[PDB]
Amino acid sequence: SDRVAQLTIGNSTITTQEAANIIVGYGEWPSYCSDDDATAVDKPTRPDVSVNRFYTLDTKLWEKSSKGWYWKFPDVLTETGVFGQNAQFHYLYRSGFCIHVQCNASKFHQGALLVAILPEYVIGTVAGGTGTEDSHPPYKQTQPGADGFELQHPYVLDAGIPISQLTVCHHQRINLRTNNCATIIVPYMNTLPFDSALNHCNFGLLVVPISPLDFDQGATPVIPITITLAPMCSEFAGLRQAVTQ
Amino acid sequence: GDRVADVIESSIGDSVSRALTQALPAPTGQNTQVSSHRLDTGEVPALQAA
Repeated sequence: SDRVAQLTIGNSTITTQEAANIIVGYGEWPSYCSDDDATAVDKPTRPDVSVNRFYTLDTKLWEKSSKGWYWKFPDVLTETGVFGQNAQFHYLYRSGFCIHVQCNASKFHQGALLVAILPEYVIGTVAGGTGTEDSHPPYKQTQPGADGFELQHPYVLDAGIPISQLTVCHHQRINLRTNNCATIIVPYMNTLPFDSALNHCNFGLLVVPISPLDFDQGATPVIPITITLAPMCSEFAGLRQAVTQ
Repeated sequence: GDRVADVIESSIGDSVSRALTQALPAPTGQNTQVSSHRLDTGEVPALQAA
């Protein structure tokens, strides 16, 4: 009674037969903002099922020489659904998340992925290599949407911080002998009770193969990874025209 | 020795400063209450007279 899970939120439902468990981030469940903590006087709209539901972004292919990918939140859902219109039409935003990563393979494949949630994953540059240039990353690479961006130097996570110590944040491991899902439930993390979804990204989702995928030819060489994510306890406030960026 | 009524009924010599106001404690900012829609007539809190 642990390797099976049914995540039901809204009009969506994910079944799993080869789960590990559910991680709840920093031991806090997602919630709404108190009256003590709030400052804005406007009454926020709390749409409970039209945005709190599972969305499915795109697929990335785990090849042999794959290095890793990251997805910035909530940039993934600003052009997608009733969530991504309210985020455009409003100035503020506050939601938790339930991330779900799927990678199914046989009992003759092997490999491991680290699926980590790093708050405030600020991106660095190679400084031209020499270290002389104070270069900055482009908007394509800082906020890449739902198609994600691949890491060039995954040992340092493209920020100068090591992959080894990333298990101090939230994480699960997708070991193809043991599991094919990873469920992480994230609360809202910010110094502020509310912030804008289009300028500030609250956290990043790292997917890194620590162990390389291996199979003997004859098997299926195409092993996708699909990110599936639900907002939770979402709140919006400050209504004006729709702006994309 | 006051005898006429034009000096008994007088306010001359009223040294007490009559004020319309009262200073009340405001240690914190004023809190906000929950408000709803109003769709009524007679009461117009947005129309003022400067």
